[PDB]
Amino acid sequence: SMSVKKPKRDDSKDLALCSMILTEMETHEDAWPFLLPVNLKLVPGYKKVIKKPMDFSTIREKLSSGQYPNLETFALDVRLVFDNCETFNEDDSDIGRAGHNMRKYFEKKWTDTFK
Repeated sequence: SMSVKKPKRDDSKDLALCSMILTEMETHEDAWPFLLPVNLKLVPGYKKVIKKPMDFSTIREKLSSGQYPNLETFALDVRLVFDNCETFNEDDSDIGRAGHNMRKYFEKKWTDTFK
């Protein structure tokens, strides 16, 4: 409350550390469905169904230009990528499997870097 704060957790390295995580997600062999925005002209249904499209290149641009206020808003966009994937793709598909694998990979790096 006013003039009453918990001890200040050091967030000075968060930007660099999210960048590192995103580099590792970019370079994963199963990243290919997530590297670029889904082409809304060429994929029937996507535009209407997926209200908030997100991909790794869009996160990278947001990160590089100070559009993440804190590390939680960064995690929310990464999770959005996988939530969108699960919304549009069957689990038993190459893309559906890729999304599950990448979400696991991310959540471990997230816990190990910050928790």
